[PDB]
Amino acid sequence: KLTASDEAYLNEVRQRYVTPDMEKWAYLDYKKHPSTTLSHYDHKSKDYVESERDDYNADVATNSHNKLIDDFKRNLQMQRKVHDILQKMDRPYLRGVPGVTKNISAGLQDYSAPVSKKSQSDPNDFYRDAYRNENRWIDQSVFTPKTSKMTHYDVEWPKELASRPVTKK
Amino acid sequence: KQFEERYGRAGQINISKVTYSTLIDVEKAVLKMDRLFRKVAKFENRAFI
Amino acid sequence: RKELWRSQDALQEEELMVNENWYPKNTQYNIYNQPDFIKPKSGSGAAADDIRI
Amino acid sequence: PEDEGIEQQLDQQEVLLSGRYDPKLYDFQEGYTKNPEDDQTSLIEKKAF
Amino acid sequence: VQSQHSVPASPIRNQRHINPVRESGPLPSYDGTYTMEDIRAVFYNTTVGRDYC
Amino acid sequence: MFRWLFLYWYNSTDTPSAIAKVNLWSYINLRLFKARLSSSIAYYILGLNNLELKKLKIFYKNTYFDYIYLKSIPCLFLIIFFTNLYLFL
Amino acid sequence: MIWKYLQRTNRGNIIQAGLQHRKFENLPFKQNFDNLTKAYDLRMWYISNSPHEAKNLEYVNELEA
Amino acid sequence: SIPYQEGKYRPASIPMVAGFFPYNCYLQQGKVYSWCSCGISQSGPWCDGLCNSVVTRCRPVVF
Amino acid sequence: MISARAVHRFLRNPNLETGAAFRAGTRFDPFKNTLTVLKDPQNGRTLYLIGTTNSSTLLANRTKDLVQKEKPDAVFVQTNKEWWNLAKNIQDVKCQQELNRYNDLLSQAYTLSLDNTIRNLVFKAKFYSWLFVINWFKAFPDDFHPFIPGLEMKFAIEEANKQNIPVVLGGLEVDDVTLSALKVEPRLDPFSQLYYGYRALHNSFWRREHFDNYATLDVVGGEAYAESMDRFRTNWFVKYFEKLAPYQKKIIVDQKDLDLFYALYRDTPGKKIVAVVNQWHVPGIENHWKSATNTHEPLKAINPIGDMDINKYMESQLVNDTLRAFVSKVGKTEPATWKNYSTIYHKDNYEAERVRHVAFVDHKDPHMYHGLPQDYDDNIKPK
Amino acid sequence: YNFPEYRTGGVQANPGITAKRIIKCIGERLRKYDPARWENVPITFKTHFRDENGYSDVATSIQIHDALEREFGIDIKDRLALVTDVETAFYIVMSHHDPL
Ligand SMILES: CCCCCCCCCCCCCCCCCC(=O)OC[C@H](COP(=O)([O-])OCC(O)COP(=O)([O-])OC[C@@H](COC(=O)CCCCCCCCCCCCCCCCC)OC(=O)CCCCCCCCCCCCCCCCC)OC(=O)CCCCCCCCCCCCCCCCC
Ligand SMILES: CCCCCCCCCCCCCCCCCC(=O)OC[C@H](COP(=O)([O-])OCC(O)COP(=O)([O-])OC[C@@H](COC(=O)CCCCCCCCCCCCCCCCC)OC(=O)CCCCCCCCCCCCCCCCC)OC(=O)CCCCCCCCCCCCCCCCC
Ligand SMILES: CCCCCCCCCCCCCCCCCC(=O)OC[C@H](COP(=O)([O-])OCC(O)COP(=O)([O-])OC[C@@H](COC(=O)CCCCCCCCCCCCCCCCC)OC(=O)CCCCCCCCCCCCCCCCC)OC(=O)CCCCCCCCCCCCCCCCC
Ligand SMILES: CCCCCCCCCCCCCCCCCC(=O)OC[C@H](COP(=O)([O-])OCC(O)COP(=O)([O-])OC[C@@H](COC(=O)CCCCCCCCCCCCCCCCC)OC(=O)CCCCCCCCCCCCCCCCC)OC(=O)CCCCCCCCCCCCCCCCC
Ligand SMILES: CCCCCCCCCCCCCCCCCC(=O)OC[C@H](COP(=O)([O-])OCC(O)COP(=O)([O-])OC[C@@H](COC(=O)CCCCCCCCCCCCCCCCC)OC(=O)CCCCCCCCCCCCCCCCC)OC(=O)CCCCCCCCCCCCCCCCC
Ligand SMILES: CCCCCCCCCCCCCCCCCC(=O)OC[C@H](COP(=O)([O-])OCC[N+](C)(C)C)OC(=O)CCCCCCCCCCCCCCCCC
Ligand SMILES: COC1=C(OC)C(=O)C(C/C=C(/C)CC/C=C(\C)CC/C=C(\C)CC/C=C(\C)CC/C=C(\C)CC/C=C(\C)CC/C=C(/C)CCC=C(C)C)=C(C)C1=O
Ligand code: FES
Repeated sequence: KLTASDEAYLNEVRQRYVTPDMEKWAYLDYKKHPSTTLSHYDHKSKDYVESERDDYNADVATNSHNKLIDDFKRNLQMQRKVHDILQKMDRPYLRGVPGVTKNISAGLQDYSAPVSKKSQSDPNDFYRDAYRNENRWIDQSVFTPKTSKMTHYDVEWPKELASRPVTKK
Repeated sequence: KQFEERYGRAGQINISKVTYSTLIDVEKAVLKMDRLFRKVAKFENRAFI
Repeated sequence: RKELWRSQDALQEEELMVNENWYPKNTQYNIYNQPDFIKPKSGSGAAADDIRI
Repeated sequence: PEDEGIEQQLDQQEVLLSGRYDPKLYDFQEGYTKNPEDDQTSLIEKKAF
Repeated sequence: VQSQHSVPASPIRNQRHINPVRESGPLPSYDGTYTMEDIRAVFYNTTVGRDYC
Repeated sequence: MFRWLFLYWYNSTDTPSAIAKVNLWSYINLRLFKARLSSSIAYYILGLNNLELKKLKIFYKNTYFDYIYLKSIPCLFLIIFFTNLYLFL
Repeated sequence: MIWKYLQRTNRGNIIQAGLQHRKFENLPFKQNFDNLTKAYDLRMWYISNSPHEAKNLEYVNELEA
Repeated sequence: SIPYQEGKYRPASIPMVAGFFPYNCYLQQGKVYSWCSCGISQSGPWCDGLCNSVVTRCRPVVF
Repeated sequence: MISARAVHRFLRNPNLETGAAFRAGTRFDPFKNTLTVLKDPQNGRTLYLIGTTNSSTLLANRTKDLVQKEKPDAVFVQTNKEWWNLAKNIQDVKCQQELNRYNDLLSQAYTLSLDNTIRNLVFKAKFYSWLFVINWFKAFPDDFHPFIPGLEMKFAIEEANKQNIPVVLGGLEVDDVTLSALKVEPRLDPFSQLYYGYRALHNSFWRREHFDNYATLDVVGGEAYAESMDRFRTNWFVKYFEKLAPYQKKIIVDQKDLDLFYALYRDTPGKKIVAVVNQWHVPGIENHWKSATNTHEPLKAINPIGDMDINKYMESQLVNDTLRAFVSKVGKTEPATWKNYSTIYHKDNYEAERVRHVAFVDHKDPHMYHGLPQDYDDNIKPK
Repeated sequence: YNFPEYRTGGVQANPGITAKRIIKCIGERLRKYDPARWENVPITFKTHFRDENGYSDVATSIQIHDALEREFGIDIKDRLALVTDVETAFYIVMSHHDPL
């Protein structure tokens, strides 16, 4: 049997393991290797220029971006699984003796007498929520934030960069 | 401005009334000194301007 | 002995603390506002030599 | 004319109306005290301020 | 600028160990198929010769 | 303007990737002066739910000579009294 | 009444000093070293003791000149 | 750690012989002591942690 | 039963992490800090107790207006007939500073009449030396003279006389009864007083509180300091006096306020009483009145462990255990440490000592696998 | 006669009992050391032993250290941490591997 107080505590504590839904915060678009759009990059093309450094760096950048996206997705899935496990796990301490292994029946009591509102820049209050062990999977996942595209950078620059002349010799 | 409107302000600044008054006085004095410098520079550079 | 030794007084104190209404009682003032608090006897004599603090 | 007195009055008005010195944003305190304590001035002095 | 400040920014690297785990495998057991005694009984038999065993 | 490294690095919007879009790099935004911790000792201890920062402030740094002299008066008087006792001894 | 003169400290010895108004009440009409250093000190003290970022940065720019 | 065996203690492994005569130590009433079993402890008779760094099944005796 | 409630407490918000703009309290309150209203339903009596430092024209005229409005049946004032005569002779003064200009003349009220017997002469010598020493420790200026009655009590007495109300004089801070008690008390010496007064501030907290109070006094002045005087500040001053001279503090404060309560409770003519007393005697008189009347404000018992989030602590421990088990199962290994968050109090990061929660009694102990990944199934649930 | 429990980490297994013991011992030591400051002040879990600005008193902290060490039969490392509040006292007591 679960008391109403226990049910309320469970409801308010299961909200600590809700995924942030990072899919709406990142551009999950894979980069295309320049061989797909430039003839001189493709090996099978008849106008292929064999350059070890240029192709090396191009493929390195493409693979890095793709790996970042893939590990972002994998970490998101792992975080979802961990949050589900934490929500669905049993909590034996709720059946302990109040005042020894559980909060007193009266509940949390504030014995202070504050006179002014607390500042919003409290370091402990910020940190205790900002940095948590159970969120490690999504805390260190690199992503490209969703921002409005700029023509000079996201449209014009790639065009001029790709239209560079190429020399066989 | 939008962020401040949405989330209020961080808090209140703990300052002394003496420091407050001295800051206002220093602002007024700086403005007066700027006006004096502008007038003096205008007088000096009249011939060239 | 193989079991860690605790005095009977310590065990009784732990058992009392297990109670949900436990509070220190060897205080001259009802700081915790307990309705059942009883003023302990003051260990001061007529000379009042030890009052200095 | 840019008269000195009128310009001083106008700059005082500008400084006080800029909103940077709004009393609502400040928590006045003695400052020199070891512990943070509110202003200890008299009621008449507070009204004058 | 509006879009950048309307959404969270990419995280910065952090060097804190979160639930660190043993770099090697599980600690050898007190008893079982392979125990720490088996490891301890190897220092005294150590040879690197010119021929295989 | 930050005091704590964790707050400074939590959400950074002026990173080089973001600033490269505008290609403007003001000298006032140098990482050298961007963040600076307070001069008081702060150390982390394990709390009930996560690490919490405790500050160890021992003494103030704004005491004045009047206060120091008032505190030192007894020492001077004791020195005088001990010297007088030695002379009379 | 020895305490009234020994242990009693003047208000100026504790409270932060104000601005000497007579130093600025009347000034010469020459943009000279005295006026320049007065302005420099005013801006420097304001930067030190002010919480306003918008005014400080422009004060820094003027203080460099 | 392991509890106090009432005269029936056999070390799990062969411990280092710290000394050939005992230590006459003044123990406090009710204070928990972690006697060193492996014999390499740098803190004297009491466990110092070198048991975790040496390959041995001898664990400190908490009594 | 003895009503052992808090009294002479000066610590504000010990459970709050105050600092910067988040203060612990507001000391400035000109009216509430000095005006108290008490009621005795059994006798149908009302008491208006005023704590006066005798250095505030604002409080003086406020008390005058309060007396005029209430029209008390009786008024009690902590002064004496000599001071009343001097004050009534002094006429046409409406300013506290102007009255303070007469402070030396008003000091004549401390008659302290005694004979010149050998014992009384030895007393007089010791008492006056101790008075000089304690005044040195006080270091109050002429502006702030809490023990010299002034404009507030003068206005109270004058209004009572105008309204034809009985007036009861309780004597100065050191009256005949107080002097007799001090004479009975033998522990009084200037040298010991100096030693104890310069050894009293044994804690940085006490030193900082003393510095703060006296710097505030110096900066604001007598009148502003009196206006900003608070209950916590008065309690701190009482405790400071206790530390300076506990034996004299007893007589000066506790016995004096007990006698004042006796006078105000047992031998008060009317039902409405207006009492004017030194502020530091207000807490004791109020406590005694409330205890006698059984009219203490109902407080709720506070559990010493009611502010501990045991549920949060246990939930954090369980979450960390589950995370460690999951990581160990994923990595096919065991946790390196059982600390939820690394801390340097224990030098586990660079020493052999570890933190592992694995303890059992024998090979058949069910708690053998507790704290290890073997205690959880493939679904990450305890077995 | 009550037989002592066989298990060791009783204080760790019972956070509430440990906190109550810490509060009791700290309150007793504070009342014995500085009565004028703590006689009327109840001691709870959120209580701290610093001034209104945040500065700590080394004398009070070391008195609390001595009280805790005498109560729990352990040795507190003063150089490594300072007990400025009941929360820190509880943290140190729980960190100690042999408290009783
Ligand atoms: C010409 C020759 C012809 C020969 C022919 C053939 C003869 C055949 C003979 C056959 C039998 C021979 C037996 C040999 C035994 C060898 C094996 C052995 O002993 O090892 C087992 C030994 C077992 O020890 P144990 O018997 O179980 O005792 C363990 C106890 O913990 C030990 O602790 P404890 O319980 O004993 O406590 C000691 C002491 C602890 O207190 C102290 O700190 C000692 C000093 C107290 C003050 C005394 C003041 C007088 C001057 C003292 C000067 C030295 C003090 C130095 C202190 C340094 C401190 C840093 O207690 C106290 O608290 C103080 C008590 C004081 C009371 C005063 C009594 C009267 C005066 C005499 C006092 C002597 C005190 C002991 C001194 C020991 C050496 C330092 O195994 C080991 O662990 C070996 C350790 C290494 C041993 C090295 C030395 C080997 C030689 C020892 C024998 C010496 C024989 C010399 C004879 C010379 C003849 C010419
Ligand atoms: C106006 C006043 C002016 C005053 C001026 C100054 C006075 C004169 C100079 C004094 C110099 C003192 C130097 C020693 C410092 C002691 C520090 C101390 O108290 O530590 C506290 C320390 C810890 O206190 P605790 O934690 O409370 O524990 C108390 C327990 O009772 C503790 O009991 P426990 O059972 O746990 O352990 C006690 C004892 C128990 O175990 C032992 O006894 C250890 C060694 C023996 C083990 C085997 C036992 C079986 C019998 C062995 C027989 C050995 C014989 C061969 C000895 C070597 C060859 C001669 O073990 C030890 O003490 C370990 C020491 C191992 C090395 C011994 C090597 C000694 C070399 C020097 C020999 C000189 C012989 C002269 C003979 C003259 C007559 C012919 O306690 C002790 O050390 C207890 C003894 C107190 C000191 C007694 C000192 C006696 C005089 C020594 C003179 C040395 C030669 C002169 C040097 C300077 C001048 C050139
Ligand atoms: C010749 C030797 C010279 C050198 C040695 C001098 C003595 C040793 C040094 C002493 C230094 C420290 C001072 C100790 C005594 C303190 C007394 C005190 O404060 O009492 C408070 C007492 C009460 O005052 P109050 O409470 O403010 O108001 C009293 C009202 O009148 C309200 O009163 P009422 O109207 O209600 O009526 C009562 C009133 C009535 O009083 C009267 O006016 C009536 C007058 C009756 C006749 C007076 C002469 C008889 C007594 C003479 C004293 C004893 C012998 C002295 C000679 C000893 C060597 C042979 O009596 C009292 O109130 C109590 C008076 C009892 C205290 C004085 C008795 C002792 C004085 C002698 C010194 C003590 C140590 C002696 C050691 C050796 C012997 C044991 O104050 C006085 O009355 C003081 C009067 C002036 C005293 C001057 C010093 C003594 C002179 C004695 C005559 C010596 C011959 C003349 C030439 C002397 C050389 C120039
Ligand atoms: C040519 C002519 C010129 C004439 C010029 C005249 C000018 C005017 C002079 C004005 C001054 C004199 C006024 C006298 C008026 C008296 C009126 C009166 O009696 O009624 C008020 C008087 C009211 O008394 P009160 O003044 O209110 O004081 C009440 C206190 O309870 C009384 O107790 P207390 O509170 O005073 O305490 C006493 C003492 C209690 O402690 C003691 O036990 C004192 C002794 C301690 C040792 C001192 C070291 C030296 C060795 C002393 C040896 C003797 C001690 C005996 C102790 C016995 C203990 C069982 O206290 C202590 O615990 C010790 C304090 C002492 C510290 C050391 C001070 C420096 C050294 C001097 C010490 C003098 C102590 C007093 C001596 C009195 C005579 C024995 O009424 C009476 O008590 C009447 C009783 C009958 C008394 C006899 C009177 C007639 C016979 C004497 C005639 C002498 C003629 C000599 C003429 C000399 C000149 C020619
Ligand atoms: C000349 C011949 C020889 C001397 C003859 C005898 C003396 C004649 C002249 C004096 C006659 C009058 C005697 C006093 C009558 C009574 C006066 C009076 O009413 O004073 C009482 C006074 C009232 O003042 P108040 O209301 O506080 O107003 C403060 C104002 O500042 C207003 O302050 P005030 O103006 O009222 O000031 C009072 C002050 C008025 O008196 C004075 O100002 C003294 C005048 C004479 C001495 C002048 C000395 C000047 C020194 C500098 C000049 C150069 C000296 C060079 C010396 C070189 C050789 C050494 O009273 C005294 O201090 C009287 C002392 C009399 C004895 C004089 C001799 C002392 C010798 C000491 C020697 C050194 C120590 C021992 C040896 C150490 C080395 C081994 O205080 C009391 O009523 C005390 C009540 C008891 C409880 C106090 C608790 C304090 C702690 C808690 C504080 C917080 C309270 C709660 C919070 C706030 C409220 C809610
Ligand atoms: C060459 C001669 C040099 C003489 C120098 C002597 C200096 C003595 C200095 C003593 C200072 C003591 C200070 C402590 C307080 C003393 C009491 C006090 O406050 O007085 C007021 C007290 C209180 O009296 P009161 O109660 O009337 O006070 C009036 C004021 N109201 C109304 C406010 C109360 O006065 C007395 O009790 C009497 C004082 C005079 C006593 C004289 C005794 C005899 C003295 C003999 C000479 C000196 C001794 C010997 C010297 C030898 C030198 C070689
Ligand atoms: C032969 O002669 C002798 C010797 O040989 C020379 C000796 O060595 C000696 C040895 C003994 C000695 C004590 C040495 C004597 C040495 C001496 C006199 C020289 C040293 C003197 C000093 C150090 C004192 C110097 C200090 C001063 C002059 C005080 C200065 C004070 C100032 C400027 C006050 C300024 C304050 C203000 C203007 C107030 C401002 C207030 C405000 C509120 C700010 C304004 C705010 C607003 C809002 C307007 C002796 C006795 C001797 O006689
Ligand atoms: S048992 Fe010897 S070091 Fe731990």
